[PDB]
Amino acid sequence: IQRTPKIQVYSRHPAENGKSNFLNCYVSGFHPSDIEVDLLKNGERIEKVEHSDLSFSKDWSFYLLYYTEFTPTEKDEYACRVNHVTLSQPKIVKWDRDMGSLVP
Amino acid sequence: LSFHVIWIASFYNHSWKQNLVSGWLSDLQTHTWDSNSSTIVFLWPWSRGNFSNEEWKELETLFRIRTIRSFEGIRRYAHELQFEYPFEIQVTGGCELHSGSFLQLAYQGSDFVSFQNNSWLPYPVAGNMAKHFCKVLNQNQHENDITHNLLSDTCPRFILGLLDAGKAHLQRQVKPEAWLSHGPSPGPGHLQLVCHVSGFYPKPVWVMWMRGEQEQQGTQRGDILPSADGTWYLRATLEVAAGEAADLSCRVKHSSLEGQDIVLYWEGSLVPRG
Ligand SMILES: CCCCCCCCCCCCC/C=C/[C@H](O)[C@H](COP(=O)(O)OCC[N+](C)(C)C)NC(=O)CCCCCCCCCCCCCCCCCCCCCCC
Repeated sequence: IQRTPKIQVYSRHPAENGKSNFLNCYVSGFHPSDIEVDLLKNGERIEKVEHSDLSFSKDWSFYLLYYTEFTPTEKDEYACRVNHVTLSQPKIVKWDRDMGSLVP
Repeated sequence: LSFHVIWIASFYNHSWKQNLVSGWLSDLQTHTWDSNSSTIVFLWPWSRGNFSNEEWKELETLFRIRTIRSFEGIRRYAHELQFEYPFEIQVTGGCELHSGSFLQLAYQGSDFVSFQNNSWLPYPVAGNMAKHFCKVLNQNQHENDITHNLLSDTCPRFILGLLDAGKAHLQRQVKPEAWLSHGPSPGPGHLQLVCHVSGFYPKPVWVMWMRGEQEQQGTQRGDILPSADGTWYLRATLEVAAGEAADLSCRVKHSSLEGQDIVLYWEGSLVPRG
């Protein structure tokens, strides 16, 4: 049968506005290998995204790393969007980061 | 630390397929195959070992002969084997030293057949389809003999020229970097404290939330995740009652630090102070 992907989003360095960084999305434990992965900025697809070569784990489930270099600011929200035969609809996992105290 | 080759072949329909081949040192990729131009590509300078270009030209042509022949072979007997389109065949083969060696094949993401000393054995749960596939795979003994010497002679010899050549790379120590943030899914009246640790190599690492000297056993360590530069990432999260987040710190131990642990405190805007 088929195996639905696990999706995990992380940055390479602590988030700091106006400083270059890397957004990663690690997608793993899925089968079959046909998969569609996008990195989003403000809900719009980012165009320069690299990914590692497809590989598989001991249990034969596949995994991939998608990543792009980026500079965050205080407006922008980032996410990873995946689609797979096991999914009714594309699943979206956000990059969680702190924005600081709301109250001045 | 086990060097191995992986083979991914995806049969979408009777006349459309995808093919991927790569070589690996444990977690670390070292080689790739290019379907265009049929070239073995070396991801690192030390990926070649002490081996000569005249020997790589032969490996490539053996890889290509087998890679291409494995294609139309699967395509011809796909009905006599009850293979249904679409379907994927995965193979992993390699060796481990101090001594072992392996070659395993999966169909549709499950154990199907494997290579034991001199021939292909079907996995007994895989059923009669796998028994028939071993029949085709074992039709020529000389080919099976050549598969034996690759695992028994050629593979351990390559691990020679590889681990020695790449010692400076696999024995480096890259110090980690850490930071703290609020986790997204706390229960009511509670907080989730997140300690991120990135940029470290090699892989083994230690991270715990602490109250001074006392390890907080609620610390939940996630998966170690890769980066394109070869280093690893990890999050360790702790859920706490909202006021009870005083005096908490995150502590990281890693071989590269020489005893100088990283200690970060849940403080400042995080708390937040006055
Ligand atoms: C791992 C890649 C393997 C990928 C292919 C394996 C898939 C097999 C299943 C598909 C076949 C299904 C269909 C079957 C087709 C038959 O099998 C044909 C037909 O036979 P025939 O030619 O018609 O006979 C007739 C003779 N007349 C002329 C006299 C008539 N036979 C073959 O030739 C093909 C043989 C296929 C099995 C070969 C197993 C390979 C073992 C690898 C060991 C990997 C560890 C080594 C590590 C050391 C290298 C380290 C450095 C390298 C770095 C490199 C980094 C990139």
